[PDB]
Amino acid sequence: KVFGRCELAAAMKRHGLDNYRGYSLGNWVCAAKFESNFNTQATNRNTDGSTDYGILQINSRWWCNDGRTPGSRNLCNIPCSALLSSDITASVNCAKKIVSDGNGMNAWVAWRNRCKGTDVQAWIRGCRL
Ligand SMILES: [Cl-]
Ligand code: NA
Repeated sequence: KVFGRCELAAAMKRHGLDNYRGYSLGNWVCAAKFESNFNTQATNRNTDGSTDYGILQINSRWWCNDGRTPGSRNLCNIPCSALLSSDITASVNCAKKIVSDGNGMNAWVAWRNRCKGTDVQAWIRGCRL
């Protein structure tokens, strides 16, 4: 599913991501834009052989099992394919673990390089939330 911007904002808000660990909703929408272009089916292989899955590009080295990543810890206890669903529940519940792991949203490369320090409230402009 390719979400609309405000559609995704409303879903992320429903699941409690607004100001989760202090990160306002626009941070999460910005991250999803630049990680996946709002596409739940996005997958991208990393140089280390791991793959990133879904709307928030969650990585198979630590967080989900894809059966092809040596040393996978599967800390979210899910198959990576569950992160590709049109229902974002699994991605959100895993992202809450990730953002609580110590480095905050710096875990997301696209957030660090493209959202951090910018006017992230623009990402929720116009949305009825
Ligand atoms: Cl933080
Ligand atoms: Na893993």
